[PDB]
Amino acid sequence: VKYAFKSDNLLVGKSRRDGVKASFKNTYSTCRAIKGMGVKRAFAYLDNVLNHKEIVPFFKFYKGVGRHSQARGSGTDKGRWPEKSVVVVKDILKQAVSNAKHAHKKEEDELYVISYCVNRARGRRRRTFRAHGRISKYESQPCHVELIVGPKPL
RNA sequence: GAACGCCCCGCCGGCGGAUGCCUCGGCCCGGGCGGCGACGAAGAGCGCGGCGGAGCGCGAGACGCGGUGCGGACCCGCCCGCCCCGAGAAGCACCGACCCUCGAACGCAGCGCGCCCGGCGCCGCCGCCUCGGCGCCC
Ligand SMILES: [Mg+2]
Ligand SMILES: [Mg+2]
Ligand SMILES: [Mg+2]
Ligand SMILES: [Mg+2]
Repeated sequence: VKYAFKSDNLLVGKSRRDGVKASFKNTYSTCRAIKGMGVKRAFAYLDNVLNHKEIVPFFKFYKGVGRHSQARGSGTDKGRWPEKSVVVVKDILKQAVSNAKHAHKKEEDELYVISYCVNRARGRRRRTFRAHGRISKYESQPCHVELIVGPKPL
């Protein structure tokens, strides 16, 4: 699809992935948790989620997400450690930093995460069997993911 | 407080397939025509292309063969082939043939078997061959 970020007087690095086989709600929260970070920080932070040293806070899709001790100062008490969404976002981040560090020779020490947009895509459609002869749906909820890197926001 | 939610002050993305325009199709009326079959029909099965599934077509001569006319440069891919005052690609019309199994379906059965060395089903009409009767007579 097309890009949702339209700025025209910044030097940016961009990458996207269309139709990602990962939960939409999990992946939205992972991208919103790294917004505004410098790209050194977000790369460490994402490796810590993999190792259960930090959490992803959940501000939008949280009914049934458990409260945990690792989320004390964030604004909420709820979070999780989505391992498959962190695998996707890390690889999309590296393309955008490569795209920027190669089009204009800017270091990772002045790059920041300044935009994101997650959108709902069209899923795989299977079926499950219910009692008394009935059939029901069993679908996936995939996503489109985009991520922009550039200079410190102000 | 922030956030969630809600409204839109506006700028962009998704999901979905409405609206508009388009149409080798339907529907209605009128005119023709009225042309199947034991010389094996209608229908069914199986098989047939250099690379070939479906549908059209064809029948072991199988994605076609011949004859008379016409036509005159191509043959959707990859190849082949044709090319010329006739040498002949596409296309068209009539005519002659080929025409596996089942089916009115015809040696019996439906996939297996015979009688006889041509062959070998039922009904009816007309003839003919060979015959029966303590029918009527001689
Ligand atoms: Mg069940
Ligand atoms: Mg049942
Ligand atoms: Mg075929
Ligand atoms: Mg027969």
